[PDB]
Amino acid sequence: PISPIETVPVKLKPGMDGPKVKQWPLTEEKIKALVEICTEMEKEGKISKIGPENPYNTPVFAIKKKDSTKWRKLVDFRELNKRTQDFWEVQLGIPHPAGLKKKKSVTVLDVGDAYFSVPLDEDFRKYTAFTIPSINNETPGIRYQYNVLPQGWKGSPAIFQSSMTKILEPFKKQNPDIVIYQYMDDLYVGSDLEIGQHRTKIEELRQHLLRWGLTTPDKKHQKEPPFLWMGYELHPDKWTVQPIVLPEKDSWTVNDIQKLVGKLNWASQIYPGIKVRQLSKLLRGTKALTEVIPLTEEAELELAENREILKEPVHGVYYDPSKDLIAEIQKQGQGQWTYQIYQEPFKNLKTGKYARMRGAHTNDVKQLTEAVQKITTESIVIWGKTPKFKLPIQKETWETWWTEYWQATWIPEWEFVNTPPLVKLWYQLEKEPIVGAETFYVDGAANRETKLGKAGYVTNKGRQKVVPLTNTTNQKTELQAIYLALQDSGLEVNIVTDSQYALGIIQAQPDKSESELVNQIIEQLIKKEKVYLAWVPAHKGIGGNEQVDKLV
Amino acid sequence: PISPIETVPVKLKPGMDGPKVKQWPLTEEKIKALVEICTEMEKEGKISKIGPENPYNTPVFAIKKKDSTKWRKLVDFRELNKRTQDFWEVQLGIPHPAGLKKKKSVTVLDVGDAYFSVPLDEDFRKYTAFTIPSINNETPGIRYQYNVLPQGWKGSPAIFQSSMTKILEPFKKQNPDIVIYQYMDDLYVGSDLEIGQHRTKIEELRQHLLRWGLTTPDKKHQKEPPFLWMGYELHPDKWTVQPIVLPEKDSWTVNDIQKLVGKLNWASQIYPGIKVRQLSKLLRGTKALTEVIPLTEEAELELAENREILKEPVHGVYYDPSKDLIAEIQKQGQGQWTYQIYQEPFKNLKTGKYARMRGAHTNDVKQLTEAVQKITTESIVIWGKTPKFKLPIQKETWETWWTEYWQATWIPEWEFVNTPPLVKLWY
Ligand SMILES: Cc1cc(C#N)cc(C)c1Oc1nc(Nc2ccc(C#N)cc2)nc(CO)c1Br
Ligand SMILES: [Mg+2]
Repeated sequence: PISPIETVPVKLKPGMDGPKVKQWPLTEEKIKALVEICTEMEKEGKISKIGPENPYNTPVFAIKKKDSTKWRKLVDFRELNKRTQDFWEVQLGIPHPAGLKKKKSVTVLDVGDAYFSVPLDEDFRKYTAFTIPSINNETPGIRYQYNVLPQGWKGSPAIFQSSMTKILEPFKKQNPDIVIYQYMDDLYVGSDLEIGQHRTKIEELRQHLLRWGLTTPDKKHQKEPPFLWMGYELHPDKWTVQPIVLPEKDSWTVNDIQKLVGKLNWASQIYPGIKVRQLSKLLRGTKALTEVIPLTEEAELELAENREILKEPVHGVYYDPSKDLIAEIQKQGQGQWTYQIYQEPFKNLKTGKYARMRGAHTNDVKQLTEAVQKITTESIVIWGKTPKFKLPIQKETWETWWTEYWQATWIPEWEFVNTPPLVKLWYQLEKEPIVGAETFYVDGAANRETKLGKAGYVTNKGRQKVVPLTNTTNQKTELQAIYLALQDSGLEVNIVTDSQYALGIIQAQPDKSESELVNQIIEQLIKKEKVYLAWVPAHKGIGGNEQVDKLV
Repeated sequence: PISPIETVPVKLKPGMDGPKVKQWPLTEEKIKALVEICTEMEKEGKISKIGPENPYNTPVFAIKKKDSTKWRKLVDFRELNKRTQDFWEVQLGIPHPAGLKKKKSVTVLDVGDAYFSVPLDEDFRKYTAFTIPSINNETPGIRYQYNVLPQGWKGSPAIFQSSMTKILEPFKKQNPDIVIYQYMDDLYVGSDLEIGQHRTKIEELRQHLLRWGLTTPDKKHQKEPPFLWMGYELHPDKWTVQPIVLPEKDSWTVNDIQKLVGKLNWASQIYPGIKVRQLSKLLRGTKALTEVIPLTEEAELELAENREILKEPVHGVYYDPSKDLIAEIQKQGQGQWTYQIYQEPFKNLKTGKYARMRGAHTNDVKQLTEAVQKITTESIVIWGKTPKFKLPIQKETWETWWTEYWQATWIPEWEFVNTPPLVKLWY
């Protein structure tokens, strides 16, 4: 029940000092209950009657939930915790199955009885002092002081997993075949022995632990081959997700809409095409938890296109450090990209998606890059290496673009994989003006308050126009201006603008943006033979806005 | 009394609590390096294992020593620095000689090895703790913390400063014209001797340090020259102004003069005395673009005129030691990059250009990691302090690959910028 483990010396924050809160309501039936657990506790050395002298108290509560055959002691260390130094956080993350090695037999041990076995820094004890109120006659209550890690204390999970790891270390050495992993109240053991030999090692480990005062159990209500790990359905040579539940309903609300998406994503680790752009878009309403939201058309279709997918159970394989890691990416459309990492072209290792939630204007190639990146990170975290990539884009494309782009990117090793769609450059602005082409001097202001604007051009030819627009902005007009010139120009044109805005947006060659206007522009750009853009300062350059502005 | 010293009491700024920076995850290759490298330090007593009561944590990587046989443990004490050395930039500042930039040649040696003799104040250690990660979170990190002034923490130099000067002094004597600047892990020696002498004077120094405890690895090669370039040899008396070139053209076209008007147009707030109007007047017309057109009244006058106030640097361009230095970098393509190191907008303390080579061998994220270590060092020399880089790269990409070509023992401060506009044209 208690081990001869060295203790992690502990301290209370800088200036502070132990807590002095109390609680004194005595229900006989419980003061007994506690003094009960307490006597069987002290007996087991886990606590100690303390003589009135400097102690600091803490709340004592008695509990019995459902199926109560016994009671349960419970102290509230909230006020103590708020006074103890911080510790080294562990378990921030969980190993992800897609990178687990195929092991044969397995066994999860129960180590909850745990923290009550590890010692408490001899000196930090005085603070743990709690007091069970005895005679209501306001008599010197039977007072104790913890000797092992208290159930709620701050430094407990920490000082525990610590002590643990230290106890496994030796056993881990003389048994390099026996892989262990601990997570809180548990201690999972996986090996390549046959269920017999395996239940041997388990016994040794079991004994080993016990010598260290850490007592473990032999049976309880659990299960076998599948394993229920945090959300993963774990099988000996395959893993996959515990059956998910996409609920259908009448009125949906944010709280629900979120809980849906979240469930949806989780499935993505392995369900090939899971899509989510639409169902998420419906949460622009960054507010109401109960504000019922209409599953407006676009969403529904998606959700269902997902129901058909979960509809057919699929699982995954493990990591073979011997074989190669690969990654393929396929574009889906609305800025969504799917991928799956594997070693063998058939069943998967893990899959994933990448959506561009970065605003308004983007590019397929770029996105492709962003995807790749996302994955390389994950791969490093999971496998600790960098998959060879398989991507729907040809060097004469990629290379050309990283050659143009003002930012610097860097894709790792990649092999082209011809399969629709296909990342490419739907157009290219000409670098030098066009000899012979009509020069359109576009422009177009807007009234910031009246919201009334104009957009027009004037060509070298002396071909003019102005088109009335309402409910628009300096930006909207400025583009509409570039959309106009484009419209009214021939298969070749030299366009001149004043907005660094309009310009930039066109230069990146956005494959798309839902901003139909930009699109309208984008498409005209594709239909043209040759285009040339030019930027010239606003309030003091050319001499063409004015003659149209004076009109506006 | 431990053979080398007795701890120098360290105290971080009040209201300041130790670092708690997360550990980037790494490659298995890299973990194993560190795992070995640390089991060594561990043995040599250099470092120990820590418990759960050490909530502190500074990052670590593994880099290629000098494109060598084995690895190097590179700690990113960037946080612990801000939290300490800033008041050890005071309580123990290491004075920066404004003439070294003048020397004809500056060699850079790595003294990072001496520190490991000096034991770190018994109480500050807890802060220099770092953690080697694990793949797929299967195992709790490994936790080591220092016991000797560690390399990288801008506090070792300050502590060791004492003992340095002493070791140096009897060479700074026989050699009173040579300047020796200590900056963290490295020594920067300057001299106006013909190289051949210099190089020798350096090794003449290298052995002086050596026969006095300190060990400098800087032995790049021997008699056999596999076209491998000798030690770090900068030449700061050539650290002059970069070229902002307008083009003298055979023929001028609406477009050419169009753009030209732009460049000049914004140089406007670098030098508030540039006039375009005389040029901007020939474009007030809505003429074709391929069309060729000539001068205006004082056009030619204004071209060669502003061509001038341009070749003559600015004003109010003095260095503010109280402020921070800032380096902006922009891709030029085909291996070329450019940079400015200002403190406030358009008052550039300096600018330059970096260029690697041609295709087959280099990628962007190498040029940038080098253009960076280049600009850092010019900066260390000139102002005795590294700048904060406004990098034109996607945060995560950089975050992923910078180590991949990083050779410097120190790490600057950086942030990313998704927009470098009209600036590329200009420079
Ligand atoms: C992640 C995990 C979960 C459970 C739990 N629960 C038990 C153990 C021991 C575990 O560790 C590992 N598991 C596996 N594969 C594994 C395969 C199938 C099944 C089943 N059924 C369980 C584990 N491989 C590695 C190697 O790296 C580790 Br480490
Ligand atoms: Mg205008």
